[PDB]
Amino acid sequence: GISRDSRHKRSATGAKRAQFRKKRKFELGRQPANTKIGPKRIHSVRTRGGNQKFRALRVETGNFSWGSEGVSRKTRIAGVVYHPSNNELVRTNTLTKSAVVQIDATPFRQWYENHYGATLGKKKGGAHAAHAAEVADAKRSRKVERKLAARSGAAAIESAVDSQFGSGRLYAVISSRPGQSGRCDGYILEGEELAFYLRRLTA
Amino acid sequence: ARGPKKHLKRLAAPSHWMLDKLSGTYAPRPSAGPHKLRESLPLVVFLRNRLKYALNGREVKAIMMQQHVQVDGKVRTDTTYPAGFMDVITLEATNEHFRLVYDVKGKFAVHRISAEEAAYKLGKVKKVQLGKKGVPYVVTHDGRTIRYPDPLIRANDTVKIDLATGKIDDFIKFDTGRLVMVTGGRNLGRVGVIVHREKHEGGFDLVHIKDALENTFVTRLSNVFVIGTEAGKPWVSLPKGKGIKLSISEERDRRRAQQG
Amino acid sequence: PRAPRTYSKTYSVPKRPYESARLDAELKLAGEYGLKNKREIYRIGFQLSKIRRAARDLLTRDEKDPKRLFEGNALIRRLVRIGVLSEDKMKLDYVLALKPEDFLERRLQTQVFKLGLARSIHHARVLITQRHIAVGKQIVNIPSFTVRLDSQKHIDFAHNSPYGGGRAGRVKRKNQGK
RNA sequence: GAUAAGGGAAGUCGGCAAAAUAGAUCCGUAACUUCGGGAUAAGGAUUGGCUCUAAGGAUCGG
RNA sequence: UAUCUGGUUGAUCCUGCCAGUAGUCAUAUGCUUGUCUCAAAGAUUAAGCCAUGCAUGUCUAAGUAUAAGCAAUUUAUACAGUGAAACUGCGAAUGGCUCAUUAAAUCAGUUAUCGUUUAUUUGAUAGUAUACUUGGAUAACCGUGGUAAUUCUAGAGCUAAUACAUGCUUAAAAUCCCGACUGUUUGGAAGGGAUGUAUUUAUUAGAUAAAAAUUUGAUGAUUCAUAAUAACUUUUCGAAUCGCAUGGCCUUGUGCUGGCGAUGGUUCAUUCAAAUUUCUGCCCUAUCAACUUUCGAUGGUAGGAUAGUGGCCUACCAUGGUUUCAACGGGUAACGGGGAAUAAGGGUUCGAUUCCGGAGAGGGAGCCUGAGAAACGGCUACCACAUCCAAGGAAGGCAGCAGGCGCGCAAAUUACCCAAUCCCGACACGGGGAGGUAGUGACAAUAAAUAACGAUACAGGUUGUAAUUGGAAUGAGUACAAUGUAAAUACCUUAACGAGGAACAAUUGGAGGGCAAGUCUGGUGCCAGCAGCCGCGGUAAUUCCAGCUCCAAAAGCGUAUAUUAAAGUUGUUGCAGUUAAAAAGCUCGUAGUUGAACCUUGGGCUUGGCUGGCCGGUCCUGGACCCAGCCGAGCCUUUCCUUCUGGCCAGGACUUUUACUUUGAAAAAAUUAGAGUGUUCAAAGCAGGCCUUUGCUCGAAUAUAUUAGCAUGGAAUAAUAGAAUAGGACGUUAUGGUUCU
RNA sequence: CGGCACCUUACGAGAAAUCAAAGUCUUUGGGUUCUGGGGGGAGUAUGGUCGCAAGGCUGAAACUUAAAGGAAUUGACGGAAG
RNA sequence: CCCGUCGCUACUACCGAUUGAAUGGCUUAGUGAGGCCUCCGGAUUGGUUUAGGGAACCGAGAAGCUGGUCAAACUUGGUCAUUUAGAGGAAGUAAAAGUCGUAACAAGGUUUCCGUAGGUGAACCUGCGGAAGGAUCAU
RNA sequence: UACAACAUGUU
Ligand SMILES: CN[C@@H]1[C@@H](O)[C@@H](O[C@@H]2[C@@H](O)[C@H](O[C@H]3O[C@H]([C@@H](C)O)[C@@H](O)[C@H](O)[C@H]3N)[C@@H](N)C[C@H]2N)OC[C@]1(C)O
Ligand SMILES: CN[C@@H]1[C@@H](O)[C@@H](O[C@@H]2[C@@H](O)[C@H](O[C@H]3O[C@H]([C@@H](C)O)[C@@H](O)[C@H](O)[C@H]3N)[C@@H](N)C[C@H]2N)OC[C@]1(C)O
Repeated sequence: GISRDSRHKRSATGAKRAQFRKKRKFELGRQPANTKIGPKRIHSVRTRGGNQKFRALRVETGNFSWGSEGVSRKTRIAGVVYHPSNNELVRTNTLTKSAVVQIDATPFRQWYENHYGATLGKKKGGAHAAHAAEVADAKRSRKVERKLAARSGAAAIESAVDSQFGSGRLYAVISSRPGQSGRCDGYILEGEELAFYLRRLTA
Repeated sequence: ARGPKKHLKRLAAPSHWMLDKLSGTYAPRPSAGPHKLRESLPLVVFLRNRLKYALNGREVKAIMMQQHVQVDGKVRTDTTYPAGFMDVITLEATNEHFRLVYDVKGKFAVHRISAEEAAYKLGKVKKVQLGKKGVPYVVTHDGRTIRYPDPLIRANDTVKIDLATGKIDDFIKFDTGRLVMVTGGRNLGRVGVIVHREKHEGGFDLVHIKDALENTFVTRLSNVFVIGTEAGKPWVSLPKGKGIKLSISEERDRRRAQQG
Repeated sequence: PRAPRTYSKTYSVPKRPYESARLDAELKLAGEYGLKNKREIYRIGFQLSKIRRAARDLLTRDEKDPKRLFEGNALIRRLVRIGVLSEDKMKLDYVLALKPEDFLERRLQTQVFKLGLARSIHHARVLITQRHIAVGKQIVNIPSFTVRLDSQKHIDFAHNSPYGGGRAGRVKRKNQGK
């Protein structure tokens, strides 16, 4: 099958090598997973040493990290917007490592609203401002008011991340290897990395 | 080729086993265990070729199936168990105890020891690091791991292991002036004292040693084994010869002194 | 398979097959010592050549060289214990003067006809072959058996031979019937 | 003026007549040679529709 | 043993080859063949083809027994012993065979994994936030059967688990999050969630420049070990298992407790291993000079894939990579090495093959299972071979052992056995053409018979020499016997036999020279034949064919081919080139090789070790000092030696690169050399030897390895760089300006 | 000082003829390029390459054979001299 | 002493129409078995369990199907290496006494030889320019 | 002026 040997290559001088043995099992390769966004479908592969890999064929959700806040939530992948290796992966919505995705911002919104007692998005929408104003003042005890007050100051986030929350979709990058671990995890894009990928996306 | 080897050709056997050339095609392949295949001494060899108790391998299996043989205080039923350096061999039915210690000749000599000394063993510390739950441990040269060792125990130190409990009694620091024994190379088996340790980062550490007769000989740090605190005071019983090298003329003279 | 067992050749034929002088010398040696063929002279020539080579190689070295002090004295010990050298020539210089007759004189056959056990050296070899000779209490039937200096005084007949305290051979036991 | 199973020049003085090939892009191309050629040698692959993307410019303004 | 002899001429001195001579773990062949020991053996050509039989199986008290199996009536009406079948587990990836492919590949010596997987062994290692113990299949078994045929199997009926699939039995507190209420200047709380280990991701620990305006592991080195926070997961596993004994506590309940083991299972370590990997090192060829990059070639970024690194693959990008210091291509009647023969030295040649590494199982390719295979005494397909058939179909892989055909100059029995060596299994028990034993066996090697001694007549010049006169000696052979062995056979011991032509009869090549040994006899007559070479043979042949005699080696001798020495006829050591073979017609010229001289030399003092001598001290031993000599060490001479801090080791900051030479670590056995040792000697083997048994005892040395690599002193020899448009060196305690840590 | 040469001797060389280099080479080593390895087949065949051609350069093997050859000596011979 | 052509015989190799033949390797293109991954599919089957009779509802899962991937094998064309048949032609070598002449060795009776160009049964002759290895070291 | 050649093999 697929082989990872280097003996089938030409020499560094350009010489053609002669075959030295038949293909070995300890030098095999396998087909790519080509993970798509869809209802979960994970297959198991028995590997060298009797070990076991998981090939993500389709995945709906992933574990995503907010690095500057130190909290990670299980949210929903909305799609792929950018892939450095190949734009065809974007076009077909193929999840690999380093792909830039949009995830649902809902769980992170709940965490931030519960934690700092504020709102994200800056969208004074018709029904949006109703929610924003209600979140501003809720039914809430006094020691919790004080803990939130102490938590303010470290409550504003950077503008570029904040402006995204009005859509419910945050930009993110996959960090796991879905074809290997069977999971599609990542972190929220922030800082100059976010600025770089926004510059690429606007083209 | 497709998997592990299970036979051992007789000419491929280690040269310290003193195997004859013509007894057969094969030699006992030592099992996996606490010592390296090349630096071990399988029990069948020890009880057949050395002690001469058994006449053949089938008698070695007849002996060992009846719980007679013990290594480090534990009964072994493996005819090819990889007994190695410092290992204590005990024969209860004959009430007889042995320790595998190199002689100056480079062989595992047959060394009878007392029952009181047949209750511990020395061990060279190979590494120390923390395990699961933050617990530190050291590894000896026989694949023994001991949890919660003394905070001062480092690599190349020697610990005194209590065989009944597997716990560390006391340890010897590696430094200048220590009584050591060479466990590899040309100077296998010779006992000396540390004179100067020479360091080479990324490469190999050399250790200058000196015998009781003042001859200095250098050896790789990997082949050193700390066996005593100072000159003349080891923590184990020495083979008949005290680990001292004689020239060929000297051994000829001593042979003709005790046989003529 | 089992390890191979060593084997070597113990002689070498001459480079020139037809030098008449040395042919006469070999014939004289065989006739004097009652040998069977020329190969028996070739074997002692082989042994003598290698001994002289060893002595020469050691004598390239200083009197203080340890390798000389060990191997040369071992060689001297072996030569003086087999009867080739006496108790006054232990210096490796007299090792170079040894001749084939020195080894021929120390054979079983030569010493058997020298002691008096047989009349002719041929009769000595003939007695040795028929197991009438015992060194110590061990019967030796090898005429090239080299006797050592501490073995010369124990050569005599075998207890079971008709020459040293035995019964009669088949010839006499058939000829005593009448 | 067309088509024809299986065969494929057995027809005939003779492949006469007919069939087969054919545009363009890419690949590949022998003997021989007056070195100019032979050469489209021989011989292979590709080609629609639709929806896109990229490259190749002109004139103004420091 | 650092060696030569014959052949060109009428004769000579050369060049030069032919021939002679010796060796071959070197093949074949011819003749001959008594004994003991040892021992190669279908590699060469055909990795050609194979009838037949065998070569891989395996159960302990401790996984599953209602055999309609045998035995017990005994500790037992749930089983209990022995024991087929079958389910489960493990092994079948070791071994053995062969050398086809293979030329930076294999391999060798050295490296690396801070780049990974690892059954098993050996150590450690888990109290985690219906339970006096859950299910329902299925095999074996009974019965109905189909096909010509296979180790084919189908309906149907039962029934087990350490098979399959589920599932609780648990400590003590403490920590983090949300937080109804409440006290109210920042506090108490009810009520909820999360705590082990695996998986995945993100983020935090994982420390250390000395005077005025707080503690932490390893490494040469890390994002290492480890710990923490937030979550994640088609939720990994933290024992629904087995055998022996069964004791202890009384609050006597069919209560609570608990000894030795079997088998398990997470992680780490360890061991047995794998996979990649650094440096350097291969035969012939230019009638191969450019190669690689279309379709990965060299590199970069991201991903995929893998056990893991890596163009290993994909996308995008750059235009790179090798080469006269020989790339690339071609040939190999090429698997590599340890090694072998020859051998003054230097060399030349061989190494399929007892050990190590690689590769393959007719040829390709693709896979299942499994820790481990791209396995072939496993599967799938195609090609080629080849088998059975009832014509529908089915079954294959001897480069395993033996055997056959073929091929050829060229190579053995379709034997016995697990007793030894050792391997495998659930295993003290079973299995093993692995292995051992015998058969064949002039491969090679060791020892070693085929005769010995008397007297008469002779003879000699005191026995060296003669025919015919006797008595012994014995092993070849045969065979009681024991021994040897798993059983044998053979050896060894041995009763009875076992020699005059001791017919129990030695051969193979020669007799002109090289080269040892006839001009003896008969035959033939340049014929027949011999003859390595020079030559012989034409009617007196020392050369042919024979007889006699003689020579050489002998249980062996000859022949053919390859190869080594001789060959200083491949020449670096070390050839030859005016005329014997051979200076390019002549100049230029790149690579290569090679290149003038010069830079710390002399002097003085002190002082360590060795050799011979005045002291002699002679028991080969050594003594103040002296005559000399050699090899070391320290200071001073303008004085080179890194610089600063502790104060002849232990710290920071520095360092022009090499060749060369010295010294060390390390470097499988076998083989080589070599020490010991009465295998009866020897080849060999690694044994063995003693006070005489309840034992004792020396041993299984020692050198050689080293091109390359890693450490390490020297500083001649030969290179390499420096300060010249000064952009040059030192200012340590010279001053200032900025800026960083 | 550079040249073209020559004469004598034999230091030393050589198989000798002869050589001031053909010497300083078994007492074997200043640097470097090319060529030869018994006689023939053969500078042939073949491939390549240059030339208009004639030809040049590069360049084997099978097979065959015991000498071919160099320098000198004595003799014999010469349509060689005295 | 000796040269070549010619005559008989034998052996070796070469050229050569035959778009000659065979063997081994590599390979473009076309076809393409079979695994593996993937996609559906759903013989059958147990109940995620619930149905008054079972009615909504879950888990396992064979053939087969889609798209890839490794890729045997065959057909055609190319290419490299080795071997090989052949009418005829042209050489070489070997083999007691066959033929023709006499080219060389003496000034070999025309001194010999080198290169080149013609000619001729053959050795060879002739032109041009060289050499002495000459038959002259010299007027 | 003209002058060509002398069978094979030895002792
Ligand atoms: C070896 N023994 C010698 C042997 O040499 C014999 O040889 C001559 C030989 O010289 C003669 O002479 C021959 O020598 C050479 C060369 C071969 O030597 C030949 O080429 C040539 O024909 C002839 N000159 C020749 N006719 C044969 C024997 N008669 O001369 C006599 C002899 C005693 O028989
Ligand atoms: C010296 N030149 C000669 C020329 O003279 C000729 O010579 C022949 C020679 O070949 C003949 O000889 C030849 O032929 C005979 C026989 C077959 O006839 C053979 O036995 C002999 O071995 C062979 N050499 C010989 N018998 C006469 C000479 N003139 O042969 C040609 C030639 C070679 O050019």
